[PDB]
Amino acid sequence: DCCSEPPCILQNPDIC
Repeated sequence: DCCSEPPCILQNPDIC
């Protein structure tokens, strides 16, 4: 998921 996936956390903190 976003919060367990470094690129997502950094690009889209909202999605996290």
